[PDB]
Amino acid sequence: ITAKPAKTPTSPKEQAIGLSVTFLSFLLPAGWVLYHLDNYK
Amino acid sequence: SVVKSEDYALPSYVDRRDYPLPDVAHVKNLSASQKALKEKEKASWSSLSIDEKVELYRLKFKESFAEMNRSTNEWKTVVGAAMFFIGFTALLLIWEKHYVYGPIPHTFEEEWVAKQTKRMLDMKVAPIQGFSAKWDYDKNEWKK
Amino acid sequence: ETDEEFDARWVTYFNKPDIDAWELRKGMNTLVGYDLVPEPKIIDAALRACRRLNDFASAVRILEVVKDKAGPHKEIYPYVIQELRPTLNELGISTPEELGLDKV
Amino acid sequence: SGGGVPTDEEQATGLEREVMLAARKGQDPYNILAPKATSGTKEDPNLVPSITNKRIVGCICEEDNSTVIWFWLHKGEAQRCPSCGTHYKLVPH
Amino acid sequence: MFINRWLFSTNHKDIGTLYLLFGAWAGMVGTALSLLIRAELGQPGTLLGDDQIYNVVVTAHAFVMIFFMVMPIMIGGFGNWLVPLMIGAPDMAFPRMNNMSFWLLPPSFLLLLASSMVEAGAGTGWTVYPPLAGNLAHAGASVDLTIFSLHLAGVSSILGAINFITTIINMKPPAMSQYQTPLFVWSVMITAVLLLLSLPVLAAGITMLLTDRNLNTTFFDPAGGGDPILYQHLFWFFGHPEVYILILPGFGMISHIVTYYSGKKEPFGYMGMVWAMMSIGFLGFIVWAHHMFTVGMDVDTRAYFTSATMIIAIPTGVKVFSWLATLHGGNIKWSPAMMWALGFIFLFTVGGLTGIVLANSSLDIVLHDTYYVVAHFHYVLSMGAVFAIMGGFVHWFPLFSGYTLNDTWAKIHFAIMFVGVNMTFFPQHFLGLSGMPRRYSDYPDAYTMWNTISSMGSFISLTAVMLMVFIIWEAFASKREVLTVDLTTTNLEWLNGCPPPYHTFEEPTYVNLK
Amino acid sequence: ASAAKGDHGGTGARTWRFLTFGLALPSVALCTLNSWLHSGHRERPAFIPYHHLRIRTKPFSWGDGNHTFFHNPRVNPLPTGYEK
Amino acid sequence: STALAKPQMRGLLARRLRFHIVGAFMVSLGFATFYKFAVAEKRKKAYADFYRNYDSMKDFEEMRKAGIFQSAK
Amino acid sequence: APDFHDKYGNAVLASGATFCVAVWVYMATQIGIEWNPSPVGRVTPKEWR
Amino acid sequence: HYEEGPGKNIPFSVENKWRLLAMMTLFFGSGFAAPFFIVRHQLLKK
Amino acid sequence: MAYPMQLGFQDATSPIMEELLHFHDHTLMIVFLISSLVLYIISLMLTTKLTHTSTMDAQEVETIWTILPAIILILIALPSLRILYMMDEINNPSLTVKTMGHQWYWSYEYTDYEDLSFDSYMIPTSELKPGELRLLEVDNRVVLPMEMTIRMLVSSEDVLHSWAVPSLGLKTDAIPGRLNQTTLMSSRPGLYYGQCSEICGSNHSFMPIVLELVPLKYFEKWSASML
Ligand SMILES: CCCCCCCCCCCCCCCCCC(=O)OCC(COC(=O)CCCCCCCCCCCCCCCCC)OC(=O)CCCCCCCCCCCCCCCCC
Ligand code: HEA
Ligand code: HEA
Ligand SMILES: CCCCC/C=C\C/C=C/C/C=C/C/C=C\CCCC(=O)O[C@H](COC(=O)CCCCCCCCCCCCCCCCC)COP(=O)(O)OCCN
Ligand SMILES: CCCCC/C=C/C/C=C/CCCCCCCC(=O)O[C@H](COC(=O)CCCCCCCCCCCCCCC)COP(=O)(O)OCC[N+](C)(C)C
Ligand SMILES: CCCCCC/C=C\CCCCCCCCCC(=O)O[C@H](COC(=O)CCCCCCCCCCCCCCC)COP(=O)(O)OC[C@@H](O)CO
Ligand SMILES: CCCCCCCCCCO[C@@H]1O[C@H](CO)[C@@H](O[C@H]2O[C@H](CO)[C@@H](O)[C@H](O)[C@H]2O)[C@H](O)[C@H]1O
Ligand SMILES: C[C@H](CCC(=O)O)[C@H]1CC[C@H]2[C@@H]3[C@H](O)C[C@@H]4C[C@H](O)CC[C@]4(C)[C@H]3C[C@H](O)[C@]12C
Ligand SMILES: [C-]#N
Ligand code: CUA
Ligand SMILES: [Cu+2]
Ligand SMILES: [Mg+2]
Ligand code: NA
Ligand SMILES: [Zn+2]
Repeated sequence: ITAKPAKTPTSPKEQAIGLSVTFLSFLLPAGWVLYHLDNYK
Repeated sequence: SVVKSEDYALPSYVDRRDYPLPDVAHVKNLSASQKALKEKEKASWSSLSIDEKVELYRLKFKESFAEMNRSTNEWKTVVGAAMFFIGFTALLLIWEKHYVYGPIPHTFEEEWVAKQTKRMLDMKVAPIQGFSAKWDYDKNEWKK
Repeated sequence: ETDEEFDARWVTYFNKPDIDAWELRKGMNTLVGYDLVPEPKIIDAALRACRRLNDFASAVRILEVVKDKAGPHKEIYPYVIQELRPTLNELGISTPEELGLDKV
Repeated sequence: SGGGVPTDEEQATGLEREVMLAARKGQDPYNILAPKATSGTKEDPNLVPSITNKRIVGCICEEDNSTVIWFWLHKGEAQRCPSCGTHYKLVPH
Repeated sequence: MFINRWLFSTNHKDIGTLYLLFGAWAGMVGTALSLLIRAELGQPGTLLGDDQIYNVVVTAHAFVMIFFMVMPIMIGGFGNWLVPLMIGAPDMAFPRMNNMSFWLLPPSFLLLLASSMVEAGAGTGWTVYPPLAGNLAHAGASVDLTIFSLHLAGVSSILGAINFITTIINMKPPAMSQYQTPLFVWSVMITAVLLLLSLPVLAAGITMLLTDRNLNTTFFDPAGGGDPILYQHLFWFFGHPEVYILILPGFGMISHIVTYYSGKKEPFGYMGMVWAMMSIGFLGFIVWAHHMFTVGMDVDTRAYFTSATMIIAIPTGVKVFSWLATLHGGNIKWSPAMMWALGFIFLFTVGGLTGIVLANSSLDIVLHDTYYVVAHFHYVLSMGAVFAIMGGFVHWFPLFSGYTLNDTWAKIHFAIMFVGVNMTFFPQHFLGLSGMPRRYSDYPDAYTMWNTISSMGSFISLTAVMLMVFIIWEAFASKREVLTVDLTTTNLEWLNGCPPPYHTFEEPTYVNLK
Repeated sequence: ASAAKGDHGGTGARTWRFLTFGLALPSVALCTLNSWLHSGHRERPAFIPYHHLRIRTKPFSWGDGNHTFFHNPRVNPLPTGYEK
Repeated sequence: STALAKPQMRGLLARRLRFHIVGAFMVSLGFATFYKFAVAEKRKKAYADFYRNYDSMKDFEEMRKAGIFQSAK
Repeated sequence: APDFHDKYGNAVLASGATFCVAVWVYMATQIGIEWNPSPVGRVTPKEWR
Repeated sequence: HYEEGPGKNIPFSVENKWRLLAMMTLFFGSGFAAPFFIVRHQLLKK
Repeated sequence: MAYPMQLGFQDATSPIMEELLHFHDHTLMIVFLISSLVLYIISLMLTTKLTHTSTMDAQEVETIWTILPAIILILIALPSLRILYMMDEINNPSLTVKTMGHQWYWSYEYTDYEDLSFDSYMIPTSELKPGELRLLEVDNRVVLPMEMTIRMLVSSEDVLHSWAVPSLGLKTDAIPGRLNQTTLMSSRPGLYYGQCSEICGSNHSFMPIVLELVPLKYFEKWSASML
């Protein structure tokens, strides 16, 4: 396929931010629940 | 040169080794000297210079076969990054082991395992191939 | 159909004196789908069609597609160029190598 | 028997009525029938009606091919199927 | 305008987009459930300390992944976006009913959430067998909310099947016969026929379960002359067609992807591919009892169901060999979608072969209700479906959105997922052969090594799913707009541009008869 | 109904040929296998001169009057038992 | 100084397929003789060797003397 | 002109591989995971009764 | 009519990539977090 | 029982399980033939720059690749069905034993002569005696005579369970209102373990089966002592 260059380029720094935020969004809430499992039990 | 979104229903240019002669020329508009070059192409091609021949090629096509078929270093980025993220996964597993999992059962203590192993040998667990078959009952040791 | 019968239909196709640009492209883009590198006699007819159509660039591209169709059989393209040298000289077709177009 | 039931001639409306009246005149403005091919040479191209300046053609190049070849046909000089070369010409508007 | 467009839609592309968003969200739920399963099993002992909760997690994992991730993505998402485009139709036959098929799914999923929040959940298995699922062993509302969730998902899919069959039979160009429609369209038609016939039988069975639980019927209760095994026959009479419903659209997409990235105008052996999907569809109704070889079944019935189950590998093999024959001679483009399709072929072949092992009822006695079955279906079905979905999502994302993915990131994502799923599920063969039961929250100590590896694998695929979300974000964040797409002459869905306009084929294609 | 096909569109000759070679003749091939596996001679049962079997109210109009038309000596006893 | 000889130009893909499908076949044969020998045959011998002079009462008495049984001291 | 892979591919490959091996070896050996391997050739059986 | 074209045929905005990251975070993160909170809920009833 | 890092089946305790091992090896020899063939062929398709993209005629090769799989399936089916009908053959049991599943334990009835019955529960981990197996031992084992054909009858008094002993190749669902029959014959004395194999609720993982196989005379005195 061919395509235009990005209209709004996402630099390496911006990708590191988006990746870090994405991973934290999955990891922090589950991590909080699992860390506190024995509290629930 | 410039391909526009609104041109999606028109014949288009592509560099593919299995479609050597695309439906349009790479460059459709010609300057004065490019027009003169296309007129000169109507005469013997032995009279074109090397640079003129290259220019005619680059008006018709964007990349040569050698350019469109070039290998790249992308594999290094792909394999390296995949290993980074697999490595990151082990950080998650270390976190889980430290903060989520408690002790495993007492049956994994070394002395328990040693007694359990003797009892499995005394009941001849898997005596044909699997387990007790690997113990030498006469020498009282693992078969070498 | 025999090999020679195949080659001869293709030679006849490209030798049509008033072959047009669309027919030149249709012929080459169809030919390269088959499991073979076209015989020099077919390539000769195609290159002369390019001449009748005043299209130097397509002649060079046709030589590139010959080298590509041979895959890892590096002996095929030099043989075909050898067999085509009289036509190349006659028509003033430079090879991709002579034009630098084999460099990446 | 008796009467009292309207007919389509009396009461069909909208697009249904358009299709019905066109069929009576043997016309097919809403594309219900498959067009029959001409010989498809440059002298006798298949004529492709359109309400705009381009329409997608699908070419079943040989009878019973399962692969259909699709391309935009534009107003202007006849174009050829990229697989079989049969000619088509847009007849707009 | 927003409500009219997105809550009152009558447009096949927007509805398809709603289904893809719904299915991607459900896939997060189903992945989190699968990580709780593997966390409980990742070391010996108890993690949750509540095996009723473990059983609820397993049950909801399967319902989410089957009814809210795979079916909505394959049939609601790819089917709605692609089928009308691939036949040049202006929309689906029933564009308004199509929107109700979508909107029944958030309430169905809400009922499944409700089942898990009230009482102690439905810890039944996705099979929901009585008497465990009856009103003495699962007293209270949880199982009834699960039944109602299934009823709504069934109505959604039965109406959707009606819509797809009608659209595919009635709305092709007049010159286009059924043997000129693309294989993906075939695969959706056949899936829809299986849905139409099988989901009403499930609906009957789960309604009998509902009345045994609430109206004092005894269909499945021996005290009234009922029989628990009758429920299993009605469930599996649906459930075998269901596994083929889950994979058939995937076979369709794989045929298109392998043809496209081989640089071919057509798949090898088109009529053989149609024959094979039709044969799988038909034989898919006569094998169900292979899910019941340990219930106390007579030997001649076991022999019949073993033999009929083996006959299905034949048409499935034509399809695997025909995908290999499509690659043959191709100008192979090593795009990320091609990697997903080649992964699919490998993983589906592994899983189908262990299904052949299971078909032998004598071996199935020892393998039934063990992790060998879990390994068979996570290869052939779960990961076959996920790899076809990811291949199709990567391949058609630029059509649906108008933007391109970063292909290097997409290849990294594929590599991580391929390692993760194989580390997760391959060791489960050994667990099954050595006798570990499925549906267990803990295991005898001998089984520790392979459960530990399998659970570590599950975290690798978690990293891959997180990276997939980032990759989708990066594409919408960077806005690289598509220009040219190759092979549009044999891939009609691309010919209207990227994304296509809201209305397409307002003037139909011209196709003559000759 | 409890089928699993699809096509419809038109049922023409091409479709019925497809059914003939893709479903009907394979089914005949499979039942020909099933049958040419359960072929073989089982052990014939003890003769018992049951009065409701081997009925003879009038001699048959062929042979010796006492053999049925497709009499098979291996499996069809006479009123007096199997033949030697 | 010398012309190049004419090489084979037609059917190169089909020729490659034909050659290697054969190699693929002869590898599956070379494997099955191995897997039968290293696994299947090994197992037949292990069971037959084990049972050839097996004495179930002697096995029982060993187990009983080791203390394993509820029903036999 | 050299792209991202020409500029950084060698470093990404080398650092990713080194990091992956190091962290998995650490996780497998240094944090108390019980892999429960076979006792054959490993465990000296001890009287139990 | 409705807006057509890239970025316009979707029920969420992609006009600002950081607002989009927040929306995608909440969307996929809520689905992934839900089972962990349901488990927590069930454990806290005992 | 299984042992750490086991890859395949438990060693056979009965002749039927030995038959199954040999048949599984056969099926696996074929599985490995087909898998490696596919892998080799796909790799071949993916490793050349030579191309052939024009239409390919299919009918010849589709004969090969339907007929070969059909032959293979017959080569699996024939031994499969022989074992199935062999497992079905009458064997004339010397003893009938019933087992009833319950949430979450098994009971056993030996009522050919006297009214002998008892319950069998998992030993909790905290109470295992040293060297006993976590999640597998029971308080009251199913003592049975070795080298004898035994009819087991399996049912349940509540939900479904399933009575399994992998090393004897046994798994029979336990269904209330139904009395399922299976036969068992151990070639050897010893202790043979299984686990409940149909999900039956919260303690499905924790209701195991332990057979203790001993000479007839010891089984007889054990039976009398259990009255
Ligand atoms: C066509 C090209 C794309 C093709 C690719 C496909 C895309 C897929 C990959 C590309 C993926 C990109 C993802 C983009 C994120 C979409 C975010 C969104 O806000 O989606 C759009 C929203 C509207 O939001 C917006 O318009 C934001 C922009 C402007 C609005 C202004 C206010 C912002 C409000 C806050 C947003 C909250 C976000 C959610 C927060 C969620 C919190 C809960 O509406 C809708 O139509 C909803 C669509 C269907 C949702 C189905 C899931 C429902 C699951 C729940 C079932 C119930 C029981 C579960 C319970 C069961 C448990 C057992
Ligand atoms: C995508 C979903 C999917 C698909 C396609 C399949 C396909 C098959 N399945 Fe599977 N199956 C499941 C999902 C699926 N299954 C699920 C979810 C369960 C368990 C449900 C539960 O209990 O929760 C299950 C359970 C299941 C069982 C019951 C086991 C048990 O409960 O004890 C059996 C038994 O026969 C079985 C067999 C098969 C067979 C023979 C196929 C065949 O269709 C496979 C055919 C494919 C091939 C064979 C490979 C390709 C072929 C070649 C390369 C050709 C040559 C091959 C030969 C000559 C053999 N499956
Ligand atoms: C499609 C079906 C499907 C899928 C995808 C999965 C995915 C996974 N399953 Fe699944 N599983 C079942 C269906 C499925 N499962 C069923 C039917 C059962 C039986 C239930 C019962 O016994 O009653 C079961 C049971 C089961 C068990 C056995 C539980 C037990 O016996 O106690 C285990 C154990 O490890 C397991 C693990 C996993 C893991 C780790 C994953 C995954 O984490 C693997 C990696 C996959 C992903 C990460 C998928 C991501 C995809 C998306 C996020 C969609 C994205 C969408 C777009 C881009 C549009 N599953
Ligand atoms: C290959 C499949 C079969 C194809 C047909 C083969 C011949 C059958 C002919 C059919 C005629 C049908 C009439 C039925 C009469 C009985 C024949 C029944 C079929 C048959 O052929 O039966 C045979 C007996 O034939 C016998 O008596 C001798 C029968 C010959 C004499 C028949 C005389 C009676 C005919 C009277 C017809 C009256 C019709 C009136 C129609 C009026 C309608 C308005 C059976 O053989 P068997 O050795 O006893 O057992 C087999 C043991 N190994
Ligand atoms: C469990 C295991 C079960 C069993 C699996 C068994 C697999 C069996 C596989 C068979 C392998 C052998 C098939 C060999 C086919 C090779 C095709 C060929 O031999 O040749 C190609 C034939 O094309 C034509 O007609 C039509 C095109 C070719 C027609 C055949 C297409 C090739 C099919 C290859 C399939 C490969 C993948 C197999 C996957 C298993 C043609 O090339 P040419 O340029 O010379 O033509 C030019 C001809 N002129 C010049 C004379 C006109
Ligand atoms: C435990 C209790 C669970 C209860 C769950 C209840 C769930 C659903 C609530 C249902 C609300 C129904 C509202 C009316 C729906 C009418 C659908 C309809 O009539 O749809 C029609 C198409 O389906 C057709 O014909 C043929 C199809 C008509 C179907 C009508 C609706 C049936 C709904 C239930 C059936 C389930 C199947 C039961 C057997 C398993 C029309 O299609 P449209 O796209 O609209 O328009 C197209 C225009 O061209 C018309 O001018
Ligand atoms: C299967 C899916 C899950 C996969 C793995 C998740 C990986 C973990 C991500 C980190 O999660 C965080 O971990 C912290 C600990 O590292 C927790 O802080 C907890 O512990 C801290 C340190 O003891 C205290 O500072 C905090 O207040 C206390 O909440 C915190 O709550 C939780 O969000
Ligand atoms: C006749 C039908 C359609 C042919 C057409 O009109 O194009 C074709 C398509 C697929 C074919 C079948 C498949 O190729 C699979 C089988 C191949 C065997 O060689 C013959 C039986 C076999 C079952 C084929 C019979 C028949 O030739 C089929 C059914
Ligand atoms: C599979 N069934
Ligand atoms: Cu009892 Cu599981
Ligand atoms: Cu099934
Ligand atoms: Mg079961
Ligand atoms: Na656990
Ligand atoms: Zn055509």
